Amino acid sequence: GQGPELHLASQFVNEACRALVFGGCVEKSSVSRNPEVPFESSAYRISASARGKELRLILSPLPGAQPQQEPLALVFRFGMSGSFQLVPREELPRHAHLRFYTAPPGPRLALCFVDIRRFGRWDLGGKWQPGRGPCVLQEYQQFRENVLRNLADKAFDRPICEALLDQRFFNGIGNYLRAEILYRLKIPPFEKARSVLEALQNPDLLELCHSVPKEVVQLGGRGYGSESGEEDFAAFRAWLRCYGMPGMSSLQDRHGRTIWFQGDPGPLAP
DNA sequence: CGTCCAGTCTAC
DNA sequence: TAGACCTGGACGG
Repeated sequence: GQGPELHLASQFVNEACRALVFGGCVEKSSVSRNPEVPFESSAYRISASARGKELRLILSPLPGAQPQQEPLALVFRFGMSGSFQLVPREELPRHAHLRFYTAPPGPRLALCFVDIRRFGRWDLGGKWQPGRGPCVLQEYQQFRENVLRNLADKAFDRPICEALLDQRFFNGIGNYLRAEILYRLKIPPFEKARSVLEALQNPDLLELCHSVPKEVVQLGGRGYGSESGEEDFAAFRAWLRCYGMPGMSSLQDRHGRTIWFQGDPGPLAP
């Protein structure tokens, strides 16, 4: 997922787990190359926050829970197919690679990190990935300053469409978001990044890096809504103006990722 | 049946 | 910088 999907996933965990109590161990699928979670508690709560393309889970034992255990933080990157689902304990979806089990009483649920392609990762510790820039959703002012104070960086030599995927500067921006952002300002995707960013040192490119992904969050859904997978999927596809849309052009960037756009490809075009 | 298509991470 | 990492759906023969 991108920033909006990670943010909605964090809201799903907080909303869905608000009145739940978990017990026992954290179970990893045997095929996951991610680390075992050394955590056991008779009674713990799960909460979440998102920063860009990362999600932090906090496992917080209730007072008197046994065995003795301090809160534990886990940080997730979702890759191409990461998600969280709350399911019945004996109806685990395929590719549920990490599970947290509700304690009794009541219906036995499992909170699952589900990842079909297994591009997703998690680490022990609550640390955000070093070198990842500030969250375009939740840390806009820090994000904007971090870009404008580092335009000398060789990252800004590249086409703007490629610079927008660089997570040191645009933490949370992925492939659909770069197409939607550039389309709203009609900025050619193969314009030089430094030229577009020097020009802004009237909502501009850095502001849309915040307000555009925020619209996706405000839509809700993306697999985390009150509405079915069909209704959430229709609402998202109705919101897209550029990415995959008929009448739009598409090219491969230098890493073979497809950029969608209208009109002028821009000067650094392959 | 087959090919193509949908974000990091690492070896050159 | 190219290839690796992986599964499932759309689609073509």
